[PDB]
Amino acid sequence: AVKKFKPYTPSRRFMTVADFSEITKTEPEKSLVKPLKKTGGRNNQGRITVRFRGGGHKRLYRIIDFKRWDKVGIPAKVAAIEYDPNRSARIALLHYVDGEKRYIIAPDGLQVGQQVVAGPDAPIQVGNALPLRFIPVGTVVHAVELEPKKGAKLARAAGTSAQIQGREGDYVILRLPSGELRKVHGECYATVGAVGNADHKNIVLGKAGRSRWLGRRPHVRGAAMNPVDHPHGGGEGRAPRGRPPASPWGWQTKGLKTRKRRKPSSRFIIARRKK
Amino acid sequence: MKRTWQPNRRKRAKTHGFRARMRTPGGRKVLKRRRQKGRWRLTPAVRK
RNA sequence: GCGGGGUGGAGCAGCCUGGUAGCUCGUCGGGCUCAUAACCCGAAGGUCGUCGGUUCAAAUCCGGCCCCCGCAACCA
RNA sequence: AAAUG
RNA sequence: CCGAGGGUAGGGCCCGUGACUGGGGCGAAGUCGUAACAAGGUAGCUGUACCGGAAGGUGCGGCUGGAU
RNA sequence: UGGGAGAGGGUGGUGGAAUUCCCGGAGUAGCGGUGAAAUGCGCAGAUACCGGGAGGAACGCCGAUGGCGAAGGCAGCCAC
RNA sequence: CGAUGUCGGCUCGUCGCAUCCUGGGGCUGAAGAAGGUCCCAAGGGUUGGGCUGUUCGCCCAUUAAAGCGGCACGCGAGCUG
RNA sequence: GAAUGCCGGCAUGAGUAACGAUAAAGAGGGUGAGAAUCCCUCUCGCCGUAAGCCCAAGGGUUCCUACGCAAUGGUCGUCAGCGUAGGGUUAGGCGGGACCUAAGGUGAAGCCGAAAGGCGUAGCCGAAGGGCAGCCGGUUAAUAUUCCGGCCCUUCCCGCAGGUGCGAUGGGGGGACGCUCUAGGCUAGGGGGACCGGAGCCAUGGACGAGCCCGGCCAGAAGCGCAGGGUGGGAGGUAGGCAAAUCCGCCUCCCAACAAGCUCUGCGUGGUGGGGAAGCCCGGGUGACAACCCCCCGAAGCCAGGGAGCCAAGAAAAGCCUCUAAGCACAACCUGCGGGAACCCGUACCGCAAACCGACACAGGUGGGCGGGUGCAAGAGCACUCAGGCGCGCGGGAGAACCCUCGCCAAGGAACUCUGCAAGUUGGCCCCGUAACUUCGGGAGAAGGGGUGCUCCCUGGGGUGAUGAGCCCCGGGGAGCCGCAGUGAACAGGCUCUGGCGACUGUUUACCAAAAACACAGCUCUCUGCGAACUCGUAAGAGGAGGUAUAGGGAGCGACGCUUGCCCGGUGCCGGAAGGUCAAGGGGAGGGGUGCAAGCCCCGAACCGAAGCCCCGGUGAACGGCGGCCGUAACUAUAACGGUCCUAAGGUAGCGAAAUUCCUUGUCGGGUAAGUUCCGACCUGCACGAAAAGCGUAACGACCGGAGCGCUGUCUCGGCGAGGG
RNA sequence: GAGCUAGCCCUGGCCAGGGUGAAGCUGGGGUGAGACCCAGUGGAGGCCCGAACCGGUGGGGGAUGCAAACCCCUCGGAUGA
RNA sequence: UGGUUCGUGGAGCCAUGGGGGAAUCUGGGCGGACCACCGCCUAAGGCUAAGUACUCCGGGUGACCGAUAGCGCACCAGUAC
Ligand SMILES: [Mg+2]
Ligand SMILES: [Mg+2]
Ligand SMILES: [Mg+2]
Ligand SMILES: [Mg+2]
Ligand SMILES: [Mg+2]
Ligand SMILES: [Mg+2]
Ligand SMILES: [Mg+2]
Ligand SMILES: [Mg+2]
Ligand SMILES: [Mg+2]
Ligand SMILES: [Mg+2]
Ligand SMILES: [Mg+2]
Ligand SMILES: [Mg+2]
Ligand SMILES: [Mg+2]
Ligand SMILES: [Mg+2]
Ligand SMILES: [Mg+2]
Ligand SMILES: [Mg+2]
Ligand SMILES: [Mg+2]
Ligand SMILES: [Mg+2]
Ligand SMILES: [Mg+2]
Ligand SMILES: [Mg+2]
Ligand SMILES: [Mg+2]
Ligand SMILES: [Mg+2]
Ligand SMILES: [Mg+2]
Ligand SMILES: [Mg+2]
Ligand SMILES: [Mg+2]
Ligand SMILES: [Mg+2]
Ligand SMILES: [Mg+2]
Ligand SMILES: [Mg+2]
Ligand SMILES: [Mg+2]
Ligand SMILES: [Mg+2]
Ligand SMILES: [Mg+2]
Ligand SMILES: [Mg+2]
Ligand SMILES: [Mg+2]
Ligand SMILES: [Mg+2]
Ligand SMILES: [Mg+2]
Ligand SMILES: [Mg+2]
Ligand SMILES: [Mg+2]
Ligand SMILES: [Mg+2]
Ligand SMILES: [Mg+2]
Ligand SMILES: [Mg+2]
Ligand SMILES: [Mg+2]
Ligand SMILES: [Mg+2]
Ligand SMILES: [Mg+2]
Ligand SMILES: [Mg+2]
Ligand SMILES: [Mg+2]
Ligand SMILES: [Mg+2]
Ligand SMILES: [Mg+2]
Ligand SMILES: [Mg+2]
Ligand SMILES: [Mg+2]
Ligand SMILES: [Mg+2]
Ligand SMILES: [Mg+2]
Ligand SMILES: [Mg+2]
Ligand SMILES: [Mg+2]
Ligand SMILES: [Mg+2]
Ligand SMILES: [Mg+2]
Ligand SMILES: [Mg+2]
Ligand SMILES: [Mg+2]
Ligand SMILES: [Mg+2]
Ligand SMILES: [Mg+2]
Ligand SMILES: [Mg+2]
Ligand SMILES: [Mg+2]
Ligand SMILES: [Mg+2]
Ligand SMILES: [Mg+2]
Ligand SMILES: [Mg+2]
Ligand SMILES: [Mg+2]
Ligand SMILES: [Mg+2]
Ligand SMILES: [Mg+2]
Ligand SMILES: [Mg+2]
Ligand SMILES: [Mg+2]
Ligand SMILES: [Mg+2]
Ligand SMILES: [Mg+2]
Ligand SMILES: [Mg+2]
Ligand SMILES: [Mg+2]
Ligand SMILES: [Mg+2]
Ligand SMILES: [Mg+2]
Ligand SMILES: [Mg+2]
Ligand SMILES: [Mg+2]
Ligand SMILES: [Mg+2]
Ligand SMILES: [Mg+2]
Ligand SMILES: [Mg+2]
Ligand SMILES: [Mg+2]
Ligand SMILES: [Mg+2]
Ligand SMILES: [Mg+2]
Ligand SMILES: [Mg+2]
Ligand SMILES: [Mg+2]
Ligand SMILES: [Mg+2]
Ligand SMILES: [Mg+2]
Ligand SMILES: [Mg+2]
Ligand SMILES: [Mg+2]
Ligand SMILES: [Mg+2]
Ligand SMILES: [Mg+2]
Ligand SMILES: [Mg+2]
Ligand SMILES: [Mg+2]
Ligand SMILES: [Mg+2]
Ligand SMILES: [Mg+2]
Ligand SMILES: [Mg+2]
Ligand SMILES: [Mg+2]
Ligand SMILES: [Mg+2]
Ligand SMILES: [Mg+2]
Ligand SMILES: [Mg+2]
Ligand SMILES: [Mg+2]
Ligand SMILES: [Mg+2]
Ligand SMILES: [Mg+2]
Ligand SMILES: [Mg+2]
Ligand SMILES: [Mg+2]
Ligand SMILES: [Mg+2]
Ligand SMILES: [Mg+2]
Ligand SMILES: [Mg+2]
Ligand SMILES: [Mg+2]
Ligand SMILES: [Mg+2]
Ligand SMILES: [Mg+2]
Ligand SMILES: [Mg+2]
Ligand SMILES: [Mg+2]
Ligand SMILES: [Mg+2]
Ligand SMILES: [Mg+2]
Ligand SMILES: [Mg+2]
Ligand SMILES: [Mg+2]
Ligand SMILES: [Mg+2]
Ligand SMILES: [Mg+2]
Ligand SMILES: [Mg+2]
Ligand SMILES: [Mg+2]
Ligand SMILES: [Mg+2]
Ligand SMILES: [Mg+2]
Ligand SMILES: [Mg+2]
Ligand SMILES: [Mg+2]
Ligand SMILES: [Mg+2]
Ligand SMILES: [Mg+2]
Ligand SMILES: [Mg+2]
Ligand SMILES: [Mg+2]
Ligand SMILES: [Mg+2]
Ligand SMILES: [Mg+2]
Ligand SMILES: [Mg+2]
Ligand SMILES: [Mg+2]
Ligand SMILES: [Mg+2]
Ligand SMILES: [Mg+2]
Ligand SMILES: [Mg+2]
Ligand SMILES: [Mg+2]
Ligand SMILES: [Mg+2]
Ligand SMILES: [Mg+2]
Ligand SMILES: [Mg+2]
Ligand SMILES: [Mg+2]
Ligand SMILES: [Mg+2]
Ligand SMILES: [Mg+2]
Ligand SMILES: [Mg+2]
Ligand SMILES: [Mg+2]
Ligand SMILES: [Mg+2]
Ligand SMILES: [Mg+2]
Ligand SMILES: [Mg+2]
Ligand SMILES: [Mg+2]
Ligand SMILES: [Mg+2]
Ligand SMILES: [Mg+2]
Ligand SMILES: [Mg+2]
Ligand SMILES: [Mg+2]
Ligand SMILES: [Mg+2]
Ligand SMILES: [Mg+2]
Ligand SMILES: [Mg+2]
Ligand SMILES: [Mg+2]
Ligand SMILES: [Mg+2]
Ligand SMILES: [Mg+2]
Ligand SMILES: [Mg+2]
Ligand SMILES: [Mg+2]
Ligand SMILES: [Mg+2]
Ligand SMILES: [Mg+2]
Ligand SMILES: [Mg+2]
Ligand SMILES: [Mg+2]
Ligand SMILES: [Mg+2]
Ligand SMILES: [Mg+2]
Ligand SMILES: [Mg+2]
Ligand SMILES: [Mg+2]
Ligand SMILES: [Mg+2]
Ligand SMILES: [Mg+2]
Ligand SMILES: [Mg+2]
Ligand SMILES: [Mg+2]
Ligand SMILES: [Mg+2]
Ligand SMILES: [Mg+2]
Ligand SMILES: [Mg+2]
Ligand SMILES: [Mg+2]
Ligand SMILES: [Mg+2]
Ligand SMILES: [Mg+2]
Ligand SMILES: [Mg+2]
Ligand SMILES: [Mg+2]
Ligand SMILES: [Mg+2]
Ligand SMILES: [Mg+2]
Ligand SMILES: [Mg+2]
Ligand SMILES: [Mg+2]
Ligand SMILES: [Mg+2]
Ligand SMILES: [Mg+2]
Ligand SMILES: [Mg+2]
Ligand SMILES: [Mg+2]
Ligand SMILES: [Mg+2]
Ligand SMILES: [Mg+2]
Ligand SMILES: [Mg+2]
Repeated sequence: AVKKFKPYTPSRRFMTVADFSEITKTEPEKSLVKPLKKTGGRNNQGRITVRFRGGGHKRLYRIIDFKRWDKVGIPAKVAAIEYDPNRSARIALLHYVDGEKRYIIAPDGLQVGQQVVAGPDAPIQVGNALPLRFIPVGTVVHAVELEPKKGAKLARAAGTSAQIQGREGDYVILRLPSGELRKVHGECYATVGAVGNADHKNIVLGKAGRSRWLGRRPHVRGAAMNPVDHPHGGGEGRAPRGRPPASPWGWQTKGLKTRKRRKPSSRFIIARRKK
Repeated sequence: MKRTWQPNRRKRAKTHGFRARMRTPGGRKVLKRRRQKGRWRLTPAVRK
């Protein structure tokens, strides 16, 4: 549901922005926010560990409840849907009958003013969270705990989702957004449905400005450097690579598998990612 | 043209100051070297 | 200046490791067809650019000359 | 399999 | 004041013209293929699409103006 | 007004046969293909045969010279 | 080589003669006009433009003629770059 | 005697360059041994979004007074930021601290490291952020919101009265926030006034005037008034805010909802307290019992935490309020009054500069506030000018060449030249009018014209007010006057046609290149399933990310349009429980040393033995590569066809003497009087070619070429004039 | 040694004036209902002209300079990377 | 692996990160692979003066210098700058 702009400035020709339709509240909840310290890609040492980051617009971090097994069997009314600059997903404010208020990621189709609840006996209804072993096979799901009681780690980005393909032993088998098939323990909680704001990938930035507003500093090619700086550097005039395309550090960047082999999670992965 | 020296009394004291020298084995050695030579001021002065 | 090449009519093997020149097309003769090509059966034709040398013996190994491509000609 | 006059 | 007209500037249509180029028309016996009329020897044609020295071949779908 | 038929259309849901791929069992000298071969495949264990799984596409018989729509077109099954 | 600034142009000249003009001649297949070739002769003169960084050259319009060369491929403690 | 030797000293250049902006000087009168340079006065010039005034940073006595000139000052010097001596900086309310936190720093706990040390939650430090109580006037040679005068205000201690469940480092609220535009109502400030106050003045032809000139305010407690901000009230239930809890949150009922009320500011008024000129007279005194009013313009500031809109989604803690817990309710808190208390450091002066950063009294650099009046459309622009501040610390003469900077030119108008380099032309507002092409916005201020001053008459509308006048802001029509010229001076685009490149605004070699290079959205590959991959670090630990495949790292290409063909033989990567190879180790056939011997010690085959390599496959938007010779058409010329050797496979589309073409100024056409450049074609591409992308593309460009018009001292071709040398 | 320079983090400040006129909203037309068309309000933008402020395109001067990178004319961005 | 003259050398001895892991005298280590003989010494706990090293400090003495030497400083020096 993306909006465009007439090309009255050359950078405005192709720009696109989200409709912001489902957003019902212009400001967050004071009690649930805290300061997001901008790292600038630099660590405690001061060194840059990730290049070309920083300079983005100032943001206030919004605390999210990635553990709904916290408050089992206590329902809540969907209070509002807000905009979070800290992730690709919209979020929804919850007013529990318990009085406590919490944010969760806003799944697709979640309409304001409805009941949501978490528990092994919670109904199969968009927004409700259950352990995996108690969710019907095949249903879409998201906000999946990778391991029990360690916080939802999977399917949090805008429009993402995870499917249930079967059960084996205590574990259940999922199809993650990447296509990978992995045994996940049944006691891992997960929120049913698909993440909202699915049109996020159709956003056309438009100009270099929006790269900076988000905190993405200009990224400079390797071939545009000198020998000391990058392997591709140097050369009289323009020049092709002349070696297997390599990261600034030497390891190749064309189909080099990086995952550690003897990783114990290998036992629990069924299918490497597709495509 | 803007030249290399733009004095700041807070900076000169936090950088070359006496309490700064004591905090590193290098700076401690800095003081020991200057006392053995017998300099009249171990630290740059600043009025604060 | 440096490298490769020249052999039936055309395009290439043989030259490295001397003694014996071969592959495809083509040409010629005869077959099938009404006739041509295609196709089948036969056949002829090369003294290896040239000259000199070595050797019992040179397409072949070594020299000089002609021609044929190809590479180089940078710092000023 | 299989062209042309 | 108007005003033939003259000058300046930018537009519109038409005619002629032009290195080069595109196909097209015709022009007794040039070259290379044989796609169509027999089931033309892969049924023909068509719209569309990609490819091929050339006619044309193939894919999807449609027609019978297709024979047995 | 009361009734009848029908692949007429749109959405959602759903069934089995079959093809390929993966996992398991069993098993061995070829499979596949054509006018006849060859490329491909196969002891690194294929074809053929059993069990399990994933995924897409199309709906056998019924079915027709049949029906519906203005036309192009429309065919598993349930519902709105 | 503890430095002799390197093309071309502008500016400013000056010299040499194997002379392009102008002057004085011999021969001529010199009728005249006009040329050809050679001899003497350097006093003075020797245009403007197009293109190219160009020297050179080509071309336009003239001309009495549009000469060749030396002076660190004259001349950067004079310039351009 | 040499080492472009070391140290020191004195020459040479040379009385030559220079005396640090071309904003400018003259005269008179003082003092003194001495004066263009010090002081006083008059005359003249200069800045005036400053070259004026107030802060902050930095500097450290340079401020003021007296006495002095050897040196310092680019000359002189009586002068001075210099020398000597004395004097000078006053705070509960301004700033900082005894309050709070942010990045960050430190760091009980805890983790890590040969040592030194490195991390790390709470805590603590850390400000130009939050919070916090003072305004006006006077005075000193020098300080003042600090002393003094008037009118206000805070906290702490004690005492007293009244009120209430009091009590916190623990709970909750609040503090609490972005960018753009913006309503209303005020204030700052400014303009005018025939109204009020005023010393005077009549000039030189006129004016005794509704004339000229000066001035016509500042602060202010309670109360009042105008304008805004903020907040709903009660009852019941309660499992949440890590104890509790009436507070908060959630649910239900009742009343109120642009309101009202209650509460906080801002402005006006306000007892009362100060200020108060020109001019004249010697910083003071008068003027003066000074007056102190009316109208208009009006903020970017105040009400403020206002309102709307948008995407990139916009600090924390404390003060403050409330809630309760131990405790304690003889208390304690709150409100009010009375009486006492109120500490440390900074205050001078410079502060766009001669006192700071540049070695100098340096034409450079330095953040924040005020920054007046008129006119020009406007404005912090330009020009003139107020208050205020300077003429830049060598002058005086002469009137050559030459350089700098500026002004003018006959006729010609790019002939100059690598190139119109430079200098001209154009120039602001109004109205008419404006092409290809295009991504429909654009191109476009395209181009190119006309108007523009002043006076008289008529007339519309808005603001203020009241509806009128007055003042103010926008225009409309008619008739006329002057000059060469009407945005009359200063500030202010030359334009058009056509190519190459890069899409675009942007970025860089501070200090010779701003570009065609980088970046950029956008495309594609590839990696990573979370304690991610990658990165920094020995580690701990961080970053990634309090992110989760619509996310994150890496590589190339670089909007968008139309597209991106063939080769996997070699290299790289991905896949491949077979085989081959393979070290340690296992293994110990078989030997050896020595002992009389039990024994001790060493060597040691086959066979078992990972990754890696060979080997089988896959892979191009992975590294890379994409043929030669020969024949042939009813003229010739050329080959759509054919022949042959080779390759892993032989360059497809599109373009092409190009940012690439050696031969080259290829050939033909255009443009020109003439065109080695430019433009269009041709193609035998020495040696373009498809993501080191290929061909195009509207718009954009201080990029690089070619052309024309306009105008010119660039030139023929030079001449005069001005100023600083 | 980051008091110059480069990048980032925390916290404050600055950008006169003018011009162009996107979406949206209201109205009207239209339609079966729509899309859409027109006038008005509206005030978007790595938009335009142009001071401050940040730059350093072209030329000239300066070259033992005022200056170890300056001065004059000219020129770019100037609500955004 | 390190030390020793010992750089894998026939490489012991001393020390030791990893692994396996005894004995109490008839036990144990060394005599340069290893064996036997013959000898030496008793590991895995600790302390121990004097003889030796240096010269900020005090003194004595120089075929040591004499203000560009001699300490950088004879003097108000680790100062001015
Ligand atoms: Mg640090
Ligand atoms: Mg580096
Ligand atoms: Mg490298
Ligand atoms: Mg390279
Ligand atoms: Mg390069
Ligand atoms: Mg190259
Ligand atoms: Mg790696
Ligand atoms: Mg310095
Ligand atoms: Mg600074
Ligand atoms: Mg400071
Ligand atoms: Mg002392
Ligand atoms: Mg020969
Ligand atoms: Mg012979
Ligand atoms: Mg034929
Ligand atoms: Mg007329
Ligand atoms: Mg006319
Ligand atoms: Mg085909
Ligand atoms: Mg009916
Ligand atoms: Mg199987
Ligand atoms: Mg096979
Ligand atoms: Mg087999
Ligand atoms: Mg019908
Ligand atoms: Mg010399
Ligand atoms: Mg030289
Ligand atoms: Mg002579
Ligand atoms: Mg002669
Ligand atoms: Mg001659
Ligand atoms: Mg003559
Ligand atoms: Mg003659
Ligand atoms: Mg030439
Ligand atoms: Mg000439
Ligand atoms: Mg000459
Ligand atoms: Mg020469
Ligand atoms: Mg050059
Ligand atoms: Mg130049
Ligand atoms: Mg000597
Ligand atoms: Mg010298
Ligand atoms: Mg010398
Ligand atoms: Mg003299
Ligand atoms: Mg001289
Ligand atoms: Mg002189
Ligand atoms: Mg002089
Ligand atoms: Mg001047
Ligand atoms: Mg005087
Ligand atoms: Mg003077
Ligand atoms: Mg100070
Ligand atoms: Mg005095
Ligand atoms: Mg003096
Ligand atoms: Mg003094
Ligand atoms: Mg006070
Ligand atoms: Mg105290
Ligand atoms: Mg604190
Ligand atoms: Mg500790
Ligand atoms: Mg420590
Ligand atoms: Mg630390
Ligand atoms: Mg503050
Ligand atoms: Mg204060
Ligand atoms: Mg003062
Ligand atoms: Mg005062
Ligand atoms: Mg007082
Ligand atoms: Mg109680
Ligand atoms: Mg209480
Ligand atoms: Mg709190
Ligand atoms: Mg207002
Ligand atoms: Mg005014
Ligand atoms: Mg007034
Ligand atoms: Mg007045
Ligand atoms: Mg009066
Ligand atoms: Mg008179
Ligand atoms: Mg006056
Ligand atoms: Mg008042
Ligand atoms: Mg109110
Ligand atoms: Mg209520
Ligand atoms: Mg209650
Ligand atoms: Mg409760
Ligand atoms: Mg509780
Ligand atoms: Mg309650
Ligand atoms: Mg209450
Ligand atoms: Mg008031
Ligand atoms: Mg009086
Ligand atoms: Mg009087
Ligand atoms: Mg008003
Ligand atoms: Mg402001
Ligand atoms: Mg405000
Ligand atoms: Mg607001
Ligand atoms: Mg915090
Ligand atoms: Mg605290
Ligand atoms: Mg109690
Ligand atoms: Mg002061
Ligand atoms: Mg300045
Ligand atoms: Mg200032
Ligand atoms: Mg001064
Ligand atoms: Mg001066
Ligand atoms: Mg200065
Ligand atoms: Mg100075
Ligand atoms: Mg103003
Ligand atoms: Mg003004
Ligand atoms: Mg004005
Ligand atoms: Mg006027
Ligand atoms: Mg000005
Ligand atoms: Mg004045
Ligand atoms: Mg001043
Ligand atoms: Mg002065
Ligand atoms: Mg004149
Ligand atoms: Mg002239
Ligand atoms: Mg003229
Ligand atoms: Mg002209
Ligand atoms: Mg010329
Ligand atoms: Mg040009
Ligand atoms: Mg040039
Ligand atoms: Mg120019
Ligand atoms: Mg046109
Ligand atoms: Mg238009
Ligand atoms: Mg115009
Ligand atoms: Mg006039
Ligand atoms: Mg082109
Ligand atoms: Mg070109
Ligand atoms: Mg660009
Ligand atoms: Mg540079
Ligand atoms: Mg990108
Ligand atoms: Mg994709
Ligand atoms: Mg590491
Ligand atoms: Mg780690
Ligand atoms: Mg982490
Ligand atoms: Mg990515
Ligand atoms: Mg590129
Ligand atoms: Mg490109
Ligand atoms: Mg490709
Ligand atoms: Mg390959
Ligand atoms: Mg390969
Ligand atoms: Mg592999
Ligand atoms: Mg072994
Ligand atoms: Mg024996
Ligand atoms: Mg292996
Ligand atoms: Mg290759
Ligand atoms: Mg022929
Ligand atoms: Mg081609
Ligand atoms: Mg090629
Ligand atoms: Mg193609
Ligand atoms: Mg190119
Ligand atoms: Mg031509
Ligand atoms: Mg022509
Ligand atoms: Mg021309
Ligand atoms: Mg050129
Ligand atoms: Mg050619
Ligand atoms: Mg290329
Ligand atoms: Mg290439
Ligand atoms: Mg490529
Ligand atoms: Mg192109
Ligand atoms: Mg392109
Ligand atoms: Mg296009
Ligand atoms: Mg273009
Ligand atoms: Mg630009
Ligand atoms: Mg141009
Ligand atoms: Mg001139
Ligand atoms: Mg002159
Ligand atoms: Mg003069
Ligand atoms: Mg450090
Ligand atoms: Mg910095
Ligand atoms: Mg300002
Ligand atoms: Mg504005
Ligand atoms: Mg503006
Ligand atoms: Mg405005
Ligand atoms: Mg406007
Ligand atoms: Mg306009
Ligand atoms: Mg609106
Ligand atoms: Mg409407
Ligand atoms: Mg509109
Ligand atoms: Mg408007
Ligand atoms: Mg401009
Ligand atoms: Mg601008
Ligand atoms: Mg600056
Ligand atoms: Mg820069
Ligand atoms: Mg410049
Ligand atoms: Mg220059
Ligand atoms: Mg210089
Ligand atoms: Mg400018
Ligand atoms: Mg622009
Ligand atoms: Mg910004
Ligand atoms: Mg060793
Ligand atoms: Mg060795
Ligand atoms: Mg040895
Ligand atoms: Mg050893
Ligand atoms: Mg023992
Ligand atoms: Mg012992
Ligand atoms: Mg000694
Ligand atoms: Mg001694
Ligand atoms: Mg002596
Ligand atoms: Mg003596
Ligand atoms: Mg000495
Ligand atoms: Mg002496
Ligand atoms: Mg001496």
